[PDB]
Amino acid sequence: MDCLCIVTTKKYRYQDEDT
Amino acid sequence: LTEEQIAEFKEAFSLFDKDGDGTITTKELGTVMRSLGQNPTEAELQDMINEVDADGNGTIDFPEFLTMMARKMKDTDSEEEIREAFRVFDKDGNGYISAAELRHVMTNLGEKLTDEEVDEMIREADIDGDGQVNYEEFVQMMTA
Ligand SMILES: [Ca+2]
Ligand SMILES: [Ca+2]
Ligand SMILES: [Ca+2]
Ligand SMILES: [Ca+2]
Repeated sequence: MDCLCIVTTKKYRYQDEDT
Repeated sequence: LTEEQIAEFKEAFSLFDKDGDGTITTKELGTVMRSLGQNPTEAELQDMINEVDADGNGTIDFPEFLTMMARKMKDTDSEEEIREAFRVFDKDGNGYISAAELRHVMTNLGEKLTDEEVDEMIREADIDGDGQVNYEEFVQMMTA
């Protein structure tokens, strides 16, 4: 559960502004 | 592999595993989830592994850490998966997050984000413009 949420967290963070 | 993400997977794992074996088991995964307020049973934890594990070993290892690494990045816009992340990005269970349970989530998951850092993330998913993140907004941001 933490492995996939981590990836999603990364996808939610890495957009344009913040890394 | 991208240089920008040359050791990201390692970065995360570095905070999950503990026993130096480098594989997150049921009990190991549980703690991370528990630190967020969630307290389920073995059936709930083992079920999660099955969600990632595809080799029949019943434990997330390295291949699954590369395969699901892509899967999730493609299966983002699905249905309940959007509620899933929202469930791991909330703690009070009210329907929206701000400089609230967000900070707590990162500190217990594995992501560096100071106030001004999450502030960016606020205007990042604040479509409605109320200085907050909620279901209605996350759904759009989770794909666009
Ligand atoms: Ca381990
Ligand atoms: Ca496996
Ligand atoms: Ca909340
Ligand atoms: Ca908002």
